[PDB]
Amino acid sequence: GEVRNIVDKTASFVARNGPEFEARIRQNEINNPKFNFLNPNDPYHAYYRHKVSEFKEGKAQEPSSGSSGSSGSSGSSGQRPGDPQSAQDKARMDKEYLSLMAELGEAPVPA
Repeated sequence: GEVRNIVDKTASFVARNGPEFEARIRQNEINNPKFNFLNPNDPYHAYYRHKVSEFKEGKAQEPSSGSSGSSGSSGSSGQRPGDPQSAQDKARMDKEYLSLMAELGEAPVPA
């Protein structure tokens, strides 16, 4: 029984590698009793979501200055289709996923 520690390390890894890293684990482990905190129904989800934000933003101070980013826009009718995940960020999240499971002490799997 170690879900609090799994949530801590998973939140650190998701905060580093983005919301697609959450989707990678959530699709692979959707019903797993250790990983169910990625579903919104769990008591652990509130701690998990807070830990991702903590890992993202930290607690370091910074002063506010200048005009707000709500002013203006990038341009009228600037819509475009989404790009595929063909970048090196895919090979990164694939290896970082192995590294998470290895640090949690979870079982390896062959290619």
